[PDB]
Amino acid sequence: GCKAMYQTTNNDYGQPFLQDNKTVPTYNELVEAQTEVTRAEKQLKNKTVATNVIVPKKFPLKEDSYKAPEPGLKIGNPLYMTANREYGMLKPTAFEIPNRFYPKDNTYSKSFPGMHKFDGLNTNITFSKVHRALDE
Amino acid sequence: QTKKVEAELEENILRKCEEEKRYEAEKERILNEQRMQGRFVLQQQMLEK
Amino acid sequence: MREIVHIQGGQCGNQIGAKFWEVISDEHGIDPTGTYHGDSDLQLERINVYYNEATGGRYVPRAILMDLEPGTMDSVRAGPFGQLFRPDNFVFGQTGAGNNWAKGHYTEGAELIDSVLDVVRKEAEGCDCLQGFQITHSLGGGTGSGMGTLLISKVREEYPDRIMETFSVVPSPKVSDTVVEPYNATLSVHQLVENADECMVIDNEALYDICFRTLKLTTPTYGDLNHLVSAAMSGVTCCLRFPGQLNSDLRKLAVNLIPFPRLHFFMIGFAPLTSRGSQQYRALTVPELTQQMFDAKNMMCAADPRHGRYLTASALFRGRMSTKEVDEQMLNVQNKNSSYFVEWIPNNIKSSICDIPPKGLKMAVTFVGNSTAIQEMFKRVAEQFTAMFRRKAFLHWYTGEGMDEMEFTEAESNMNDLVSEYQQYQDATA
Amino acid sequence: MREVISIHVGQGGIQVGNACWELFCLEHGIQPDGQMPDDAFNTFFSETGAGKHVPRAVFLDLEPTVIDEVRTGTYRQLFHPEQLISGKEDAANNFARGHYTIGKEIVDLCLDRIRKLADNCTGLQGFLVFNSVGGGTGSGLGSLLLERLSVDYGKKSKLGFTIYPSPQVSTAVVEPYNSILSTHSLLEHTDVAVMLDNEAIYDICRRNLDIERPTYTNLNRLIAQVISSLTASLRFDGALNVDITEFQTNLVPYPRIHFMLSSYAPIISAEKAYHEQLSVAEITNSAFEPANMMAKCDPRHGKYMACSMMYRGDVVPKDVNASIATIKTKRTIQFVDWCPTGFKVGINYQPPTVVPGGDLAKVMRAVCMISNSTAIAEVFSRLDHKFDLMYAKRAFVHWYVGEGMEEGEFSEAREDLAALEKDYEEVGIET
Amino acid sequence: MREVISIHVGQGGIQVGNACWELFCLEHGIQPDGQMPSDAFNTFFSETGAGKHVPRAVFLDLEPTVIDEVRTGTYRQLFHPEQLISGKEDAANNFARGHYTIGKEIVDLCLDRIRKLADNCTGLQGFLVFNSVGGGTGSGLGSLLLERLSVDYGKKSKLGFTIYPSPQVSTAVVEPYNSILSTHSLLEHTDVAVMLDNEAIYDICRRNLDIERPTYTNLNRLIAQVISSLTASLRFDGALNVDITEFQTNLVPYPRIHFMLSSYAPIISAEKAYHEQLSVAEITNSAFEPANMMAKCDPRHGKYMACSMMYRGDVVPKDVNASIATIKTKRTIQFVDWCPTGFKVGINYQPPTVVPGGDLAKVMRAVCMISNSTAIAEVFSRLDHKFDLMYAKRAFVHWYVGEGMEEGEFSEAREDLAALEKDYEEVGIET
Ligand SMILES: Nc1nc2c(ncn2[C@@H]2O[C@H](COP(=O)(O)OP(=O)(O)OP(=O)(O)O)[C@@H](O)[C@H]2O)c(=O)[nH]1
Ligand SMILES: Nc1nc2c(ncn2[C@@H]2O[C@H](COP(=O)(O)OP(=O)(O)OP(=O)(O)O)[C@@H](O)[C@H]2O)c(=O)[nH]1
Ligand SMILES: Nc1nc2c(ncn2[C@@H]2O[C@H](COP(=O)(O)OP(=O)(O)O)[C@@H](O)[C@H]2O)c(=O)[nH]1
Ligand SMILES: [Mg+2]
Ligand SMILES: [Mg+2]
Repeated sequence: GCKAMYQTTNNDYGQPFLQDNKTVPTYNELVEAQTEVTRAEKQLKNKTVATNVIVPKKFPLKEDSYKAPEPGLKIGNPLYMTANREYGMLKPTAFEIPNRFYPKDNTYSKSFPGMHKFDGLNTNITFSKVHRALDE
Repeated sequence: QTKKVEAELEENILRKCEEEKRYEAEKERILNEQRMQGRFVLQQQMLEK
Repeated sequence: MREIVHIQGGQCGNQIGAKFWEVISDEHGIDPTGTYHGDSDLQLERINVYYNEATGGRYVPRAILMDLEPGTMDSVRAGPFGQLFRPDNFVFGQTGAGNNWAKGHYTEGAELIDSVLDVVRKEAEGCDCLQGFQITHSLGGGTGSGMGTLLISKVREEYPDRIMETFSVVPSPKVSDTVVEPYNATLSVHQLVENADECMVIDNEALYDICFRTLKLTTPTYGDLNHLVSAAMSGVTCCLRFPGQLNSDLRKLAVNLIPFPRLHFFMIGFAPLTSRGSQQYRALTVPELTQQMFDAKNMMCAADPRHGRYLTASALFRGRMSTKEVDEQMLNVQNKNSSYFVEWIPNNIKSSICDIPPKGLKMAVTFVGNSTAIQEMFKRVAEQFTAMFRRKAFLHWYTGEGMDEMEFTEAESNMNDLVSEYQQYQDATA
Repeated sequence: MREVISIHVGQGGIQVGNACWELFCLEHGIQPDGQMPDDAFNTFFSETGAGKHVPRAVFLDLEPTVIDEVRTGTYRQLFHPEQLISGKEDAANNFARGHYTIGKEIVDLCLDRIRKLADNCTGLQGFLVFNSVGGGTGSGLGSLLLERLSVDYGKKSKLGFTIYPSPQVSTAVVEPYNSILSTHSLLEHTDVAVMLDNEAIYDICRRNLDIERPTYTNLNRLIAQVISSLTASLRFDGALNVDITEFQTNLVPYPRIHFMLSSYAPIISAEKAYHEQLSVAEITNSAFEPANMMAKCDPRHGKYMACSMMYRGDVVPKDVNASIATIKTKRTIQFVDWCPTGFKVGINYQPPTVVPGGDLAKVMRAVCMISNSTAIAEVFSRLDHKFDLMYAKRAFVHWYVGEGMEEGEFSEAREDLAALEKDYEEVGIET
Repeated sequence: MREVISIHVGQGGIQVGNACWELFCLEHGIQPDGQMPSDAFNTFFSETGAGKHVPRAVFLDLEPTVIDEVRTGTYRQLFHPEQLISGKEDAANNFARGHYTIGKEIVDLCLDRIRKLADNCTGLQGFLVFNSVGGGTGSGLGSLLLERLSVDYGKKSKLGFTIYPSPQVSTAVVEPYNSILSTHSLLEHTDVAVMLDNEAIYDICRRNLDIERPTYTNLNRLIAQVISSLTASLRFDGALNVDITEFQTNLVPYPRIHFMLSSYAPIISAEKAYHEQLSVAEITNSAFEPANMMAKCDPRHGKYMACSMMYRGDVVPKDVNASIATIKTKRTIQFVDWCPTGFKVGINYQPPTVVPGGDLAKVMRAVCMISNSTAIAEVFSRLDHKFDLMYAKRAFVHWYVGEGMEEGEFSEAREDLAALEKDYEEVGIET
C-alpha cells in the first residue's frame, strides 16, 4: 500500500491556488508552449511505469560425468561375449558429442487450460460512424 | 498523472510478489526428488542386506 | 482513428506476421518490451491504428494468432518481439489438419472457430471505428486455406459494409512442396472470390527469383522473404498512419482499383531494390523509381504482365517529392505503352504521396497492379487439378469427411468461369 | 504434447529395437541407466516425476533368450520391469501356432500394457511396429496385434517396418507361406508398410562401408538411423516440419496401395568421407540411384507414384529446389502421368548423430527418402511363384492344418495377392 | 483429549496387534522400552507422569503361548504387566468352550480391566476390536465381550476387524459353525464390521509385492497400515478431518447392513516404485480395481451403496474431485439408484511411514477406501451352503450339545442369515 491511494473526495474542495499572482505566463509564450505539455501527458506513463538468427543450446550431458554402469551378469572371459552385448560398451568421447543441439520447448503451451468463450452479456456501447458528437 | 503512475508502480510490485510465489512453488517441487533419491537407494539396499 | 485488426493463421501466416510486427515496431520505435524510444512526434500520433494501450503504458498489437498445432506459436513466442502479443488472443488446437482442407474446414475447425470468432468480435468492437480487416495466409496448406477462408466468410456475414484485405500465397507449379496443393488451392479460391474484398497474390517462386536476380544474394532464406513481404505490406498502410500530400486509405484503393465486384485479385511490387555493392552506384530519382516499379522483373508474382493488358495500376510513394514530376512520369509511361494498357478506360494509373520515408532510405514506392496477366496461374492450377482429378486420386479422404465430388465439380466450373470472364475483357474493344 | 508408441515383436524386432533405443538415448543425452547427469525427449520418453525416464516402447517375444539378454544387458535399468513380455514356448516358424494356439494367451496382457501406456500420453500421434515377417511368432503376433488395435483404436495411424525375405537369400525354408499369410492379414489393417529386405542393405554395407565382414549389428544401426531421420521432425525444430499424419497425405493414392520402400544417403566410411564436399545435389542423386535403394527392387522397371524426402543438417531451400529441378529434368526417371508434382520434401536443422564404435562416418547433411512406385509388384510376383512351387503338392501343409488353421485359408491369400498385382498393373497404365 | 480403546482377542487378534503396535510406536517415535527420545500420541497412549507411555490396549487369550511370547519379546517393557490376560485351557476351535464354559471366569477380569482403562480416558470415541472368526476362543470371547459392553456402556461405537474364512483356503474344518454363530451374535451388536479374509491378501502379496513365499507377518503389516490410514485423521492435521462417529454417519444405510470391505493403494515394492508417477488418478483407479480388494468378493456382481476414502500426503482437492468425476463417468461401476451421491472423502497431511525390515515402500500419496456394497451376499451364501452340507446329518453337533449349548441354536443362526440375505436382495432392487 501507498499513501497516494488514500486521497479521498471532499478534499478536492477549495484548496489554495497553484500559481502565484506575480508570475503569470503570457499569451504568445503559452501558445508556443503546447508541445512539451502534450508529450508530457502522453508518454509520462510510458517512460516511468511502463519501464535475428537461431541459437543452439548446450548438450545436457558433460563427458566427465558419463559414469557407465557395469553389467549385472559377471562374464568370466572374452570368449563368452555374446552378439547382443556390443550395444553400449564404448563410452562416448570428445569426438562423438554433437556440436549443436536444437530442442523444442513446450512450456508455453503446457498451459492455457482451455479456450475461452465469453459467457458474458454485451456491454459494447455504440461509438457512431461519423463525427462522434451526436452519439448517446 | 502522478497518483495514477503510483498505482501502476504498485501493480508492478504485485507482479514481483506473485513471481516470488511461483519460485516458492518450484522450491516445494524440489522436495519430492530430494526425498526420492536417497530414500529409494536405501530402500533398495534394504532387501539386499 | 480508422484502425484495423490483424488476424493470422497457419505457420506461414504466423511467420509472415512475426516479421510484419517487427517491421512496424521498428518503424514506430517500439522496443520489444512495449516501451517507446523513438525520436519524432509523428511516430506516435497514429499509433492506435495498430496498437492498443495497456496499463503500465505498453503497446500491444491487436493481432489474433490462430493455429491447429501449438508448435508454431510456441516458436513465434520465443522469437524476437514475441512478448508483444497478448497471451489471451492465442487460439490453437491439439490435432492439426495435416494439409487436409476437409478436416480444416468441416471437422476440427468448425468446432474450434467459436473462441476465435468471439475474440475477433470483442477486439473489433473494442476499437473506436472499424476501417477494415486484414488476413495473411498460404493457399497451399489444408488448415490455412480452409479455416482462413471459412473465417473470412463468417466475418463477412457479420460485418457486410467493412473491407477485408487478404495476402494469399499461391502454390506455384514450379516450386511445389506438397502433392495435394491444387485441390485445396482451388477449393479455397472458390470461397475467397465470393467474400474477400481484396486479395493480393504472393508467389514463393517469384520472391526467390527476385532475391537471386536483383538482390544477387548468395543464400536467401524465409527470413529475407518475410522481410520483403513485410515491407510491401507496410507500404500499403503507411500513408494511413502518416500525413502526406495525397492521403489515400484502403477503401479509396478499393474504389479506385476494381472496375467490377469480382475482379479483385492484385499483384504487387516494391522499390528501390538494389544489390548491396551497387547501392551507392544507383541514383535515386523519380524516373529510376518508376522504371523499376514498372519493370516486369520486379513483380512478386510468377505471371508475366506483358502477356496481357493492365486494367488499372496504382503507386504509393514514401518520402517528399514534387508531385508534378511523378505526374508526368506516369503520363509518359502510359503514353508509350498504350499497347499494354486497356483502352476503353483513359488514364488508368493512380498515384499517392506520403511525406515520411522508410527508416534508412530516402525514397520508396509500393506498386499494385490489376491486370489480366494473372490468368496463367489459374489456368495452370486448374490444369493440374483436373489432371489429378480425372483418375480420382486422393479423393477418398474428402469423400470420407462429409464432402463429395459434387462441390469439387462446382468449384472447377466456378474457377473456369472466373478465368473466362477475366479473359473476356482482355479482348474487349471500344 | 506429441507422443508415439513403439511395438517390437519377434526376435528381429527386438534386435532392431535394441539398436534403435541405443541411438535414441545417445541422441537425447539420456544415460543407459536412465538417469541424466527444453523438453525434447517427450516424443519417445516419459518423465518419472523425479529423476529417470521411461521409454515409450513394448517388447514382445515367446522365447525367453533375447528378453533375458535385454533384461541383463547394460540397458537393463532403462526399461520398466513389467513391459518386456515373454512367453514360454516358441511358435517355431509356424504362423498357425503364433496366430491361433499360443499368441491368444499373450495378446490379452499385451493389450493391457498398450492401454496403460496410451493412458499416460495425451496427444497420441500413432504407432510404430517392428516385426520380421519370415518368422512364425513375428508374423502371427504382429497380425493379431494389428487386427485387435485397428478395432480398439480405430483411426489411429500405424506404421509397419517389415523385413521381407530376400529374393534368393533366406534363412528358413517355410517363410513364403507365413509371409503370404501375414501380408494378407496386414493389407487391410496397416496404414503404411515399409520394405526392408536384407539383401539390398547387405549390398550397401559391402560396397559403400567397404566392410567385407558384415553382421546384423550394422543392419540394425542402419535401420535405427532411418527411424531417427524419419522422426526427427517430431522432436527437433526445423524450417519445414512434417507430422506422421502428413505421410499418408502424400504417399497413399488409394487405400489398398500403402507399401513403400526407403533409401538413405550418404553412406561412407570415415577413411574417405573427408575426400569429398558432399553436395546436396550429389547426395540427392545418390538417393535416387537405383542400387542404393534399401529394397531389392528395380525402380527402372516401373513408374513412380510419389516420393517424400527428409533432409537434416544445414541444407538450403534453394539447394533442395535446384536438385529437384534437375531430377525432374532427368529422362530416365519417369513418373506416373496423373501426378504433375509428386515430391514432398522436409527440412530439419539437427544433423544426424554418430554412435561410438559404429561404422557410419559423421556427416553434416543427410537425406532419407520414402518412395511409392509401381515397381513393387516384382517382389510379390516372385513370392507368389515360390508359394505356388510349394503349394502345388501340399508340402508342409499338414503342420499348419494340425494347429487349427483351415485348409482353404491359403486360397484367399492367393486370390488377394492376385488382386493386388492386378490393381498395381491397372493403376500403372496411362489414361 | 480424543481416545479409543483397543481390544485384541484370539491368536489372530494378538498377531495383528503386535504388528499394529510396532507401527504405532514407529509413528510416534517411541522406542520399544516405552521411552521417548529428546500430543498426537494421546489418542493411543497415556502418559505415566514421568518418562514412558502406556498403550491403551488390552490382550485377552485362553492360550498361554502367544501371551508368553509377547511377555518375553522385545516389547516386554511396553505393555502394562497386568493387562495381558491369559487363561489355562484352549477352546480348541469349539465355540461353546469360549462362550459357555471357560470364558465366563475370565470375562469378569476383562471387564474390570476395561472399566479401569475407561476411567482414565475422558473423551473416548469407542472401541476397536480384533478377533479371528474361525477360532473357537476368538468367536466365543468376542461374542461375550460385545454382549457385555453393549449393555455396560450403551451408545459408544464399536468397530470389529474380522478375518473371515476364504472361499476354499482354510486351516480348520469346523469353522463354518463358529462363523455362523459369531455372525448371529454380533449382527445385533456391532456398529461397523470389516471383512478381511486371507486369500485376497495372498493374491495382493503375490501380484504386487512379487513375494512367492510370504507369511502372516506381511498380512499383519498390511492390516496395520490400513488401520493407521484409518486413524490418522484423529491424531494429525488434515484439510478435511473425519472422526470415528463420522464413519457410521455415512456408511450404514439401515441398521442391519453394517459389514464393509476395504481397499488400499498403492501397494508397490521399491524394485519398481520409482518407475511411475504414483499419481492421484492412477492410485484412485487402482483403489477401485476389482483385484485390489482385501476381501474376496466381486464388486462388479452387485451395486454399490456407499464409499468413503481417505487420502494422506500432499493430495489436492482439485485432483481428488477430478478423479471422483472420472470414476462416476466410468460405466462399469454402477451405484444404487436411491443414492445419487455416495462419496465421503477425507484429506490428511501426514504421509504413511515405512517400517524397517518391511516390504512396502512409503510414498507421498496414499489412499484407503471402505465400501459398503450389495455384492457381499455371496460370501454369506457360500458359508450358508457349507453349513447346510455339514448340518444335514448332524455332523460334529454333539460336542456343541455336550457343553451346555442347546441343539436348536443352529436353526436360529441359519434363519437369521436367511433374513440377512433376503434383506440384501430386497435393498438391492431399484425403485
Ligand atoms: N534385418 C534383420 N533381420 C533379422 C534379424 N534377425 C532375424 N531376422 C529375420 O527374421 C527372420 C526369421 O524370424 P526371426 O527374427 O529369426 O525369429 P522370429 O521372428 O521371432 O520367429 P521365430 O524364429 O519363430 O521365433 C529371418 O528370415 C531373418 O531374415 C536381424 O537381426 N536383422
Ligand atoms: N491374517 C491372519 N490370520 C490368522 C493368523 N493367525 C490365525 N489366523 C486365522 O485364525 C483362524 C483360526 O483362529 P486362530 O487365530 O488360529 O485361533 P483362535 O482364534 O485363537 O481360536 P483357537 O484355535 O481355539 O485358539 C484361522 O482360520 C486363520 O485364518 C495370522 O497371523 N494372520
Ligand atoms: N514466406 C514464407 N513462406 C513460407 C514459410 N514457411 C513456409 N512457407 C510456405 O508455406 C507453404 C506450406 O504451407 P503449409 O505448411 O501447408 O501451411 P499450413 O496448412 O498452415 O500447415 C510452402 O509452400 C511455403 O512456400 C516462411 O517462413 N515464409
Ligand atoms: Mg524367432
Ligand atoms: Mg487360537
